[PDB]
Amino acid sequence: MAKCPICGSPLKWEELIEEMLIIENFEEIVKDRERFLAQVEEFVFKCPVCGEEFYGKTLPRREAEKVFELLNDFKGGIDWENKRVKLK
Ligand SMILES: [Zn+2]
Repeated sequence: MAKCPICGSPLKWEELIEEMLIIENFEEIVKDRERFLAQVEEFVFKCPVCGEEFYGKTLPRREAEKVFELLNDFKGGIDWENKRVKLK
């Protein structure tokens, strides 16, 4: 689970992958954990609760280990044609 550093409202990790699955380079980033964690810290995200932008470099050190879990737990409930992402 992700939290906003401006308002402090709950965010889902399944919504971030589903909204960012519109890029063709994403199929190459999903195979390497070192490129996915470095891209989240360098890129900024928008909050639908407050409206202000938050960076992946200002997030906690325990949530960064949760990103390794989506990359490692591949094949099962992830479809490219139907655009469905599952997190365990
Ligand atoms: Zn917010």
